[PDB]
Amino acid sequence: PPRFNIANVLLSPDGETFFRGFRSKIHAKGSLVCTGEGDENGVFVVVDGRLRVYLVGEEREISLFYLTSGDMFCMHSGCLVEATERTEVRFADIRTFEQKLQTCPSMAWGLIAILGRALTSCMRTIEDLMHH
Amino acid sequence: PPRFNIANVLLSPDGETFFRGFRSKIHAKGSLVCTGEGDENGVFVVVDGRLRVYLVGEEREISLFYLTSGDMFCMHSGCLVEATERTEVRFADIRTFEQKLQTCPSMAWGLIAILGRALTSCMRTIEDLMHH
Ligand code: HEM
Ligand code: HEM
Repeated sequence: PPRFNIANVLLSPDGETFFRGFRSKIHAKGSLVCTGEGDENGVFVVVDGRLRVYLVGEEREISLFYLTSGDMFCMHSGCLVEATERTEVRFADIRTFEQKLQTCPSMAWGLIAILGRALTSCMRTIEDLMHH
Repeated sequence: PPRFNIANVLLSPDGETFFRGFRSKIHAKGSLVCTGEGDENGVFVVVDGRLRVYLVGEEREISLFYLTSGDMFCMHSGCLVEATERTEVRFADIRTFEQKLQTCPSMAWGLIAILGRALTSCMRTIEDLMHH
């Protein structure tokens, strides 16, 4: 998918309200936003800071990609998410987020972009796990 | 991401024409739909049939997931696609797809959906490839 700048949405009259009322949470460096389990469910967006999305297995970590400011992710991918800096997120449950999306579909490309990014990573990862 | 039913859109007045003008092509069981080094850019949607998506290196094919009636995909994922049965597709180029998307945002959910499954499939592939 194309790149996506979240600001073309937030600066626009359709977008500016998108996160109104989303709760705010701060994540200490080193802290786990998500474990591959029952964190809960919900979507969040990185306000500032930086998070690492990775997998394990054989007790070994594979980095997939990083989530910096403006990036959207969820609590249910089954990936691990840990803060590498103190980072702030806005969050809401799946349902509120769905609502907002249908009222401002242009903001759906951000979701498209983050899946594209996480997809290309995994694929490149897979190529590399084979070249040995 | 949420599951997507393309009929919801195609039956909507909003989206009934979405594939107007797309061209039709028939691939016979066994034929390659995508290479890596083909360098043609485009989107297609499966009308009927079944395609397999996989990657290759070191002469080891690895299957990721499959595409069936209603699923969308592209010619630039670097992924390799072969028809496991007689499969009819509709296609156009990225530009034309974009336009149709601008005009009918609800259809982007099918993009979110296919990127979505691709993601989950590649992850287990990784989870798998490691207990190995
Ligand atoms: C329909 C299913 C699609 C899939 C599975 C997909 C997947 C991908 C992947 C894996 C890449 C990584 C490029 C690489 O391997 O080097 C990519 C790049 C790209 N794709 Fe898509 N894509 C899809 C649809 C689209 C659409 C609809 C558009 C445009 C409207 C698009 C435009 C682009 C662009 C511009 C890039 C390069 C992004 C960059 O600058 O890094 N793709 N896509
Ligand atoms: C924002 C980035 C997101 C990513 C990377 C993502 C990824 C995933 C993954 C990997 C799964 C399967 C988990 C498993 O392996 O069991 C899943 C399931 C699911 N997610 Fe998401 N998701 C995202 C956002 C969303 C959003 C915005 C919604 C809104 C409805 C949503 C709703 C669902 C639903 C309903 C399922 C299970 C239903 C099905 O079988 O497709 N997710 N998602």
